[PDB]
Amino acid sequence: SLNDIEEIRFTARSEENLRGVHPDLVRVIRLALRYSLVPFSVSEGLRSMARQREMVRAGSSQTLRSRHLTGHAVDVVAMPAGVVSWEWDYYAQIAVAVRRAARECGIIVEWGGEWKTLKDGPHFQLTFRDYPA
Ligand SMILES: [Cl-]
Ligand SMILES: [Zn+2]
Repeated sequence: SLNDIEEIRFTARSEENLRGVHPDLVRVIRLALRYSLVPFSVSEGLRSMARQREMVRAGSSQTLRSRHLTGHAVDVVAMPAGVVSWEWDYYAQIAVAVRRAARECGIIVEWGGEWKTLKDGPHFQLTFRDYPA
């Protein structure tokens, strides 16, 4: 399938799941697709209120307030060689690309890999300070 794909990027998959995300975050993530050594897609951009309610009920979020509800966050999924992986180092590499793209765009993007506790690689968001809601 991918033997002749000299540089693997999941552009189309990502752009589809970026629909409805804040345009400034979209711009950063699109640039990060160019820079990342690790292919990735956006597995979740906009999240419904019902999904967030389900997460609160189940205990995977404390609050119904989520940056995903308003367009201010994405969860990425690492796709090395077209295969999903959850291994940390892939997400650290994606975050290098996001950090570069963000800097170039003059936008701070917070990464879940730098949460104070329970670090998790997929999550990126625009800050509440810069992008209130
Ligand atoms: Cl930086
Ligand atoms: Zn997230």
